[PDB]
Amino acid sequence: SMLRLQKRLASSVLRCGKKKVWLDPNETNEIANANSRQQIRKLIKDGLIIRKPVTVHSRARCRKNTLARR
Amino acid sequence: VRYSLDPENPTKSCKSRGSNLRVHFKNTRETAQAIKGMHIRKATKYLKDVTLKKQCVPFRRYNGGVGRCAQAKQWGWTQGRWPKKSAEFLLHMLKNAESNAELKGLDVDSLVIEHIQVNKAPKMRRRTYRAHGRINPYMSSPCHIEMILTEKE
Amino acid sequence: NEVVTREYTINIHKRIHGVGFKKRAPRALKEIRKFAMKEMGTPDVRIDTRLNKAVWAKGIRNVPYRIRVRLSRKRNEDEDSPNKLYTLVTYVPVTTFKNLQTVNVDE
Amino acid sequence: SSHKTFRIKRFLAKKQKQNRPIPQWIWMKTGNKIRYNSKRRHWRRTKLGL
RNA sequence: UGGUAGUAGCAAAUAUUCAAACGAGAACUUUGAAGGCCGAAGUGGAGAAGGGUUCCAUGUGAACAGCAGUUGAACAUGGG
Ligand SMILES: [Mg+2]
Ligand SMILES: [Mg+2]
Ligand SMILES: [Mg+2]
Ligand SMILES: [Mg+2]
Ligand SMILES: [Mg+2]
Ligand SMILES: [Mg+2]
Ligand SMILES: [Mg+2]
Ligand SMILES: [Mg+2]
Ligand SMILES: [Mg+2]
Repeated sequence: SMLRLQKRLASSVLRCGKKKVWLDPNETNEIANANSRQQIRKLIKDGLIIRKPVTVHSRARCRKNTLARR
Repeated sequence: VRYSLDPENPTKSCKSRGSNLRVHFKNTRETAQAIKGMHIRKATKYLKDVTLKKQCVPFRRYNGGVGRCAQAKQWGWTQGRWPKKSAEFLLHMLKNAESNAELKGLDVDSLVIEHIQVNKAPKMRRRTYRAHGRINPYMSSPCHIEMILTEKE
Repeated sequence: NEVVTREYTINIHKRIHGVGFKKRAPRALKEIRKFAMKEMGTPDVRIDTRLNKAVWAKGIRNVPYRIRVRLSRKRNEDEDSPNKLYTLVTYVPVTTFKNLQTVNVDE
Repeated sequence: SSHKTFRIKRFLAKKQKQNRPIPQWIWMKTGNKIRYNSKRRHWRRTKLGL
């Protein structure tokens, strides 16, 4: 149904933006009836709310280039 | 209520009315004229073909501007379109008329449309914004639709 | 007889030759669906997400020229649409599209 | 403005309370011609002045 | 209230695709995946002036959001 409220609440609790918040696409009915920051923590512990890992930005190419610079 | 022309044989006739329908009058009138003399089942499949862009509605009176289509030749006309929501609205009206015939207790498979009429409803205004701080109306063109079906052999 | 599964290869390059850069990939999806509907008499065609990822692997303006697709006509589930059966398209990771006939797989 | 004065805030308070719709039981009166509240105010059409 | 006329147009800022869910109805809502943009003088996060309930939740889809909308800064209820 509607999950904007849950996504905003999950982002606020997780201290990260809604970009990295992963809501379970299977248990949408379970997620949709949370509507409270206290029980989304229960959902987080259950694992239905997971923060996606940070996008990789490796400096290995930069370090290899700087080795030739040195 | 009071219709335009009463059926000649009210015993075996069904009626349907729709007032203040948000659909273009010019499209509705010309898609009504095509199905004016059709059978009930033939009209319904014709409307479905119009919705699926398989059969076209020839634009005869409100003909200015609308381009040509290959399907118009079967109507003896050079211009046609496929107004889907106009077809859907009177398709619902045809279904409502069929329900009325079922309620009255008539043979559905023998219904031929005789009278169908489209009139202009009171326009409802909206606002559009033009250059130099000018305001012009954005009038809609709703229509009234009236239909009567009578059994035929 | 009707519940069948068969895999082909689609020449996306041939089927989208001449389309704009910002329209290649979306039209490639349309042509894949059109090809499935053309070769199997079923307007209901569903494209798997893995196939969607494979087509959009490079970009909107860059698509693989040939792609291997497993096309399966399956009996429809509940929520009865007018189409009594549906078609499913699955990507087939293949190293080389050479001397590959349109083989018919079996259960 | 978040630094509202007391008088302005009180004036806004009255306008907000005036902006509510007419109750549905009034138009059942005998000598009634009020089909709707014609003096409703919207924050995007009328700016209330001030 | 007509002809114009179902006409002009709905072309400033690269771009969407797939599957599912609610739903009677989905190019437009939500989720998940992919492909993108803003590229830290931002399409980010917070203020002053200004606006004054537009902030939050539920319900409706009568009217408006120049298509549509299951969406809204729309409407009705209660909070803050
Ligand atoms: Mg003319
Ligand atoms: Mg002309
Ligand atoms: Mg303008
Ligand atoms: Mg101006
Ligand atoms: Mg035009
Ligand atoms: Mg523009
Ligand atoms: Mg902010
Ligand atoms: Mg809001
Ligand atoms: Mg609209």
